[PDB]
Amino acid sequence: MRECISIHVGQAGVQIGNACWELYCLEHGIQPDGQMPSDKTIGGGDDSFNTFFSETGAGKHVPRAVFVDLEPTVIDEVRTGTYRQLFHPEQLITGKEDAANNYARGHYTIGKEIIDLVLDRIRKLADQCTGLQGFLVFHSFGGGTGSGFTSLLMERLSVDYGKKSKLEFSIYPAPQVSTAVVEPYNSILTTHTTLEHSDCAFMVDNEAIYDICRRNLDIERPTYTNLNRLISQIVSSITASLRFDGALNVDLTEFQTNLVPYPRIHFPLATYAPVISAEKAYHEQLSVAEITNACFEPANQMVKCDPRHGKYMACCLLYRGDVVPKDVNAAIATIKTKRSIQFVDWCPTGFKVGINYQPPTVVPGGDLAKVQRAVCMLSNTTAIAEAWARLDHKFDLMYAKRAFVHWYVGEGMEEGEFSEAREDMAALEKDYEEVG
Amino acid sequence: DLGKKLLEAARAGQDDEVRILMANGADVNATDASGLTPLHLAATYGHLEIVEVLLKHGADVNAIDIMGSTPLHLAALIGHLEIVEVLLKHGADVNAVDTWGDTPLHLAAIMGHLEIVEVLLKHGADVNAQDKFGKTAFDISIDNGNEDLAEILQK
Amino acid sequence: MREIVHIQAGQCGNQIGAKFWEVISDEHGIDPTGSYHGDSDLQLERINVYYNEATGNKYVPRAILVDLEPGTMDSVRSGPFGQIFRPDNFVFGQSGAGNNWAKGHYTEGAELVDSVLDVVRKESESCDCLQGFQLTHSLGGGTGSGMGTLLISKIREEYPDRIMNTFSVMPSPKVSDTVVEPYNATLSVHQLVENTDETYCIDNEALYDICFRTLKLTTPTYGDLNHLVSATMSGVTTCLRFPGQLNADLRKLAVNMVPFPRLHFFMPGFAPLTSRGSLTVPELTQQMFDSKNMMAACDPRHGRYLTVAAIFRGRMSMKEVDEQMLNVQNKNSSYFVEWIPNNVKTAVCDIPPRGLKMSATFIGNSTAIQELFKRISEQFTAMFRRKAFLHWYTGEGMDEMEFTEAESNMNDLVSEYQQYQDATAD
Ligand SMILES: Nc1nc2c(ncn2[C@@H]2O[C@H](COP(=O)(O)OP(=O)(O)OP(=O)(O)O)[C@@H](O)[C@H]2O)c(=O)[nH]1
Ligand SMILES: Nc1nc2c(ncn2[C@@H]2O[C@H](COP(=O)(O)OP(=O)(O)OP(=O)(O)O)[C@@H](O)[C@H]2O)c(=O)[nH]1
Ligand SMILES: COc1ccc(/N=N\c2cc(OC)c(OC)c(OC)c2)cc1O
Ligand SMILES: [Ca+2]
Ligand SMILES: [Mg+2]
Ligand SMILES: [Mg+2]
Repeated sequence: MRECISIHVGQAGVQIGNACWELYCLEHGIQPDGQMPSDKTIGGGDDSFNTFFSETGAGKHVPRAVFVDLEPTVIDEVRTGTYRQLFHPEQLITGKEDAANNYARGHYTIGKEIIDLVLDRIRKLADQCTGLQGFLVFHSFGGGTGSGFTSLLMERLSVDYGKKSKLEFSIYPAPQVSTAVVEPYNSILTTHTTLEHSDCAFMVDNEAIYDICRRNLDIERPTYTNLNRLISQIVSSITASLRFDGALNVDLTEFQTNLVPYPRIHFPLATYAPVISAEKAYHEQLSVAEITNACFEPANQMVKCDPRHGKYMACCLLYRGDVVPKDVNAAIATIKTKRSIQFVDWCPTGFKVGINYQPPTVVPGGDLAKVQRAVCMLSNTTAIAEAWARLDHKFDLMYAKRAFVHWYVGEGMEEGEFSEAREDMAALEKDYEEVG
Repeated sequence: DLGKKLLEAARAGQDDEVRILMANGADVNATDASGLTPLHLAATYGHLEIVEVLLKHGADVNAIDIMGSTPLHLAALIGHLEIVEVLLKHGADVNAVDTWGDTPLHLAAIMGHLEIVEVLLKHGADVNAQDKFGKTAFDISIDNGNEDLAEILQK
Repeated sequence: MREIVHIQAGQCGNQIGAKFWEVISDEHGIDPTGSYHGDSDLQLERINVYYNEATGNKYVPRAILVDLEPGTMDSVRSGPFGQIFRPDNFVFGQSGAGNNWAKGHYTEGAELVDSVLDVVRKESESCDCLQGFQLTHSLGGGTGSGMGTLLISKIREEYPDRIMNTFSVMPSPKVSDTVVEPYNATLSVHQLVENTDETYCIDNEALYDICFRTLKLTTPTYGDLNHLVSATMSGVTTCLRFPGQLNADLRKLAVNMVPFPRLHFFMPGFAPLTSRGSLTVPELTQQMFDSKNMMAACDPRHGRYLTVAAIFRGRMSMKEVDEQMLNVQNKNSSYFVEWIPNNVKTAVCDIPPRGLKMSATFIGNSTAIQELFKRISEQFTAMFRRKAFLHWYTGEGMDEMEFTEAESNMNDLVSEYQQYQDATAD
């Protein structure tokens, strides 16, 4: 057993973190006060769930998690909510004044006032670990804190924890539920400064999640509560291999080995199926072939892009529930007889499969129906370059006129940092073109 | 030199002092360094009684300063309606043009003195007179969206 | 980001300032003595943004009242909410400024400025996390214009990292035919381009035109004009005073609305327009973007929107608002710059203003605002070319070059708006 520490930064990171930890508790049988009756070893243990939860002498199972925000309103909802007794009170860190949607305030001026306290509190959790493997960092690209403070934090974690893995869950901006006009700037600046310091990053496109809520869940106008519940189900499916027994993606290093062929092209695409409305409680149960085929439909993707226009470098299928391995083999064999799936000529043309035989858990109050079998596909495809091109184009439209740049330069940032970040994104776009 | 004292009395509105200075031979048409006369100053600072008395004592109603301003241009710019009427009754040239190509109509229109615009139009102000940039008083009203002024200039 | 310190200077500044406090006190359930008589918790959630909590559960405005004329203090005190203000927060001089900007900025105004700054310091030290300042004033007089801009620069020196916002009333000969007002306004605009982060332009020309042509009031009074100003000020401060989906503050407004530092002059708008004593979502979105509903006498269809913030108040479908706002942007696509993506932001607040079930407030950063600056510039130049009444200013120590510098800076501002009006994406 090797421990994982989760860090939730800014509003989006904190709200998604709250939804994830609620779901983890329901999956593991942990009550809101931290008690876990099924855990026979009181005060300690080496079980797979201990990768995410420590244990106290009184039988309390505490998340190995830190929540940080530069203003207190969002974290105050965690401090007074249903799971207020679950977290380490010193694990919930707040400043008084936020980054005002400005990367430079998050990174250089406001962020510097709390960075040392956050690192000292992370060290307290790290000191409790026997074999820390690394960190899971949750944050928006668009927010000033999610963009700027996260980049500063990832820079410091690389110096203080050199050999440890760092994985991100990043929220990619959408016009439908955006906060700021400058989100494309914050997104490019954080991507450039974090690229070296992150080993693998799962982007979540808010437009993709918004469309899934509208089309599959019949939610006319999805709110963050609806988006976050669906995101938490996908994040749970991705982290399940670290918290339960299994043979695929059992540690953070294996995520890199399986999904990241080269350091810079470290952005896998997630696809999840089936997503069925809770109002359809008597829905027909979909077979392994049906849910597997649905992974290759662009409508079920976590990022809007078309994998038919790209090439695959890796593909992992993670099943949960009543899934017979021979049915997976037969469904994959059918999938290989389809012109739309092309692998690069230098990777083995194969699929890695993991099965957890417990079906997914649904949260009370959620929008999803219970299902007997579900799948999350993680792939590294060159089609994800389409998401970077869309973001780079919005950056270029404003940057050509230097619109809003004075706000960043006024908060300790050099104008040349914008050109350096954009040049790195042009190189990243060419890295995908050179693979295919 | 009583001309310099008459210029100060006309600006300050000292009615009795104007009468004493003229009775002692002060030059009613004295000029300051920029070519302004006692009548220009009384019309700028709104001293109606001084304007009337200077006109009964040989003041040139159409005197121009170094920039071509007549007393009517200054009364129309500052918005002294009663002074505009007295100057017009005493022969002021309604279409006098200064070094910027402005007429009294242009200045009354720019400053929004609509009652003075009406009086000038009734006394034959030329709606086609162009300033040095080609603008008439109607062009000024259209360019600044002053519908009240555009309505008066179309009557 | 919570507390705002409000300052009101001069006659106009104190008149519109007092009406602002009357209108927002009624929305938050605060009575003239400072007691809360409301029936909703959403009224008290962000009350500390504008009010201090005194002993006895009394809410006192965080407001400083300034004037060189003592008489203004009497009119404020005699008003309905005149006793709610802190008596120590009234800072008044002996003799006014006589509509002379130089007296407000360099002589009478400079003598009283340290007293005002003492009161500003005491209100600021009493804040948990001060966001910045809000000033109400006219630009055509002497105190609000001359002393108001001096106060802005001094507050800017002591609090350089806080936001400075103004509600600045622009002069018009339709409301006050006083020919030195274009001088006072141009001298003030030179100061506001450098020393404020965001300025709401409230134009007396537009207020008169709405009252006369749209509301059919044959002889508009200051009370009629101030009814539109108070409705606008309530609307634009909605997201600072109520929770909503956004945690809005003055800095997030500036970062998202001001792409170039000097272009921080907003054109506010309001729908429905109503007179004292006397709609569907598609009607409100349409009226909100109409020239007849703007509080600056500019036609938005003569320029382009750089950024827009809209606030809808009342009970309505947020899906309907999203669709109608998307529709107005598609049909009016040539009036938005194409190089600032997603430059229109909408907020919906459940609490409507008094006497209305539904309302909409618009805040536009439009290049068409150059029409307002051009109108003032032409009047300033007509007067300045003849050096009319210049001795009234130079006699107070002002240099003639300050007039030339103010004129040149305002003509440069107009050129900067034209530059972005003509720019293309390519
Ligand atoms: N999916 C999802 N997106 C969110 C959530 N909250 C905010 N966002 C997105 O995150 C971006 C805004 O960043 P935030 O995380 O709110 O900002 P922040 O990190 O708190 O930074 P500052 O407030 O600027 O200091 C926008 O693209 C929002 O749509 C959430 O709970 N879920
Ligand atoms: N909308 C509106 N404009 C007003 C009001 N009071 C004055 N004004 C305008 O403000 C300008 C005159 O400035 P005032 O505020 O009266 O002057 P002040 O700031 O007190 O300065 P001094 O009197 O010169 O010391 C003119 O353009 C007036 O039309 C008011 O209540 N509402
Ligand atoms: C143009 O886009 C934006 C504009 C402002 C933004 N931030 N904060 C505010 C938003 C407001 O209304 C929507 C507002 O109401 C007036 C407000 O008052 C304080 C602040 C965010 C944006 O993406
Ligand atoms: Ca145990
Ligand atoms: Mg935030
Ligand atoms: Mg006054």
